[PDB]
Amino acid sequence: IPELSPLVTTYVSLLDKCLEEDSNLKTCRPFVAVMTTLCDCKDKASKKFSRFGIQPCFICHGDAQDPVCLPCDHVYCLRCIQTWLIPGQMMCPYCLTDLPDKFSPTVSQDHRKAIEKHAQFRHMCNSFFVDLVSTMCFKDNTPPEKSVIDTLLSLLFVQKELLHREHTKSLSPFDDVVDQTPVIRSVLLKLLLKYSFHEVKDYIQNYLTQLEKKAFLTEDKTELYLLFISCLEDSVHQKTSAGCRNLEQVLREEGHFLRTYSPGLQGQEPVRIASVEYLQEVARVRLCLDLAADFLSELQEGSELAEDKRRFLKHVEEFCTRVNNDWHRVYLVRKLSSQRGMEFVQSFSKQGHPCQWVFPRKVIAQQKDHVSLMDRYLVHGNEYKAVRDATAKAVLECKTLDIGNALMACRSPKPQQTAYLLLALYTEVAALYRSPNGSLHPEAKQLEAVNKFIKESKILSDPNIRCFARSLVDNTLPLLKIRSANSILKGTVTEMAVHVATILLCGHNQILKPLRNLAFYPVNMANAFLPTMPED
Amino acid sequence: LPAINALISQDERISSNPVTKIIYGDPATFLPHLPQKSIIHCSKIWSCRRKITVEYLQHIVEQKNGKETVPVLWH
Ligand SMILES: [Zn+2]
Ligand SMILES: [Zn+2]
Repeated sequence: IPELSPLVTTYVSLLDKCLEEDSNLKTCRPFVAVMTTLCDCKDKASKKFSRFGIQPCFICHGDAQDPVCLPCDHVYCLRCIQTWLIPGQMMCPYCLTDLPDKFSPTVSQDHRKAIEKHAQFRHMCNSFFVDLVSTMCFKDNTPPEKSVIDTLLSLLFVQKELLHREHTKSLSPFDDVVDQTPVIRSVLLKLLLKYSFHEVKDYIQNYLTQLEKKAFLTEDKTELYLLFISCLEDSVHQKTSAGCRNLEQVLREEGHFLRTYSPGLQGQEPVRIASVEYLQEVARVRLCLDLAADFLSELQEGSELAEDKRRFLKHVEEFCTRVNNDWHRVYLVRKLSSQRGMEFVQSFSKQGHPCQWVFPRKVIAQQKDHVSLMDRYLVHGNEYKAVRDATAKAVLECKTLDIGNALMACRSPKPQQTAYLLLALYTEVAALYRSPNGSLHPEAKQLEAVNKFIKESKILSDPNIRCFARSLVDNTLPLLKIRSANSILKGTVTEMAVHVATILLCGHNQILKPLRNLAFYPVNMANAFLPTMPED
Repeated sequence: LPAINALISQDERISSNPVTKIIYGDPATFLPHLPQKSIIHCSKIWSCRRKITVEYLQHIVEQKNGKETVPVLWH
């Protein structure tokens, strides 16, 4: 927009002449000066743009779309003016002026262009304002003054004016902007938290009280608390990672903290009190539990923990058996599962491993040793489940018609139907074989049932499907014998293999033809252009 | 992913295991030795979150059309 260069060069000179005497942006005076400079620069820019400062709609407090020009030179939303001027209030709410005829005169050449220019200018101003407050106020490790922190925190509010009240702005030093939803950002919180936690407790506590008193009186404060905990834990993570420190000193620091953790669970508990000290404490214990989860994963993968990390794990176990807040144990087990998987905690849910202390008391008392694996094939949904349940029922009994009846009572024709049938067969045989109690169940006069079903049902009597079925039913298929050693990814790799084999067999698509050639005709792929390889 | 996670969590041969409840999407209120309901002790708060890694940044930059918006970070 080549229509603001002279004014902004004048403002460049103005900010230069007011910057020599205070070349320290960390205090309040230059922040206030530059805020006023940006504000009156926006005002003068709008004045030069669109005939002395076009204002937002008075009702929604935001920019007006499809502008309608009142005789008193007022810009209101077309929706707001159409839903507000229809009853017996034919008068401009701002200056109290009666509109003669109707909201008919609209301008399609002037107001919209000025509005878009104002939006662009305000976007750049706000963006580099938050850029400066992130940079100029945070050049070094020295915390800024209290006054500038107070000003930047109070800038967010749109407090009571003549008429919703008490919104929250995205660091905009201007007033012609609103969000008609109280939303709390974390950029100011994060910027405050980059400093040491000891020197910013008052500011974050004041902001918390302000948002609890005017933004989140009675609402879902759980999201707010988890957001603040995440921000605090990210801040301490950055402080630990960026700083020049080893692992043994932080290990002993965390061990001492856990040993010196006074419970204090009754202080900020009941309904409303959430001290920033308690948020720091919960973030710290969550980080400690994440470290313990990593140590347990390493112990499962490898040898002992060099007698030092074992001390940290012992302190964690003493903490868990000392405090009754099992929510921390739930967080620890969730982190362990997210790091490795469910089979990790299933192996840890055995009957005497020296890690049962990481599990609650009721989770081990009534857990049997028949804890199996789940079928990860539920991606289909509502139809693979039915056919697999019918297949399991046919496995339990000798009748084999239930699976066919369920198959013929569904949509998703022959390709995906055969995929479902073969996958259910594989899942049933794998579940029977892996479980030692029911080993070789189809061979107990039940393989004749499935064989008669294959001979009777022509929905899968394809020679390739027939050979796959006969290989899979008697466990002669060369995928089960992967002879892995980790005993964790053996089943996963085998099930990837069997699922891709079933997909290729049942995928009768042109793109799947080369994949079929690779997975079933290797002799023809002798000296062939194998994909996903580097080229010069 | 949430839909398949919820459906798999409801499978009626692993849900019998109490371990998968405190793991695969069931609030831990069913554990008797628990503190009372608290605004800070919500089930969502005590859940697990991700660890931001540059490969996740790669996913964000490729999935949000970083070819022309922010290509320098992409490279
Ligand atoms: Zn007016
Ligand atoms: Zn409006």
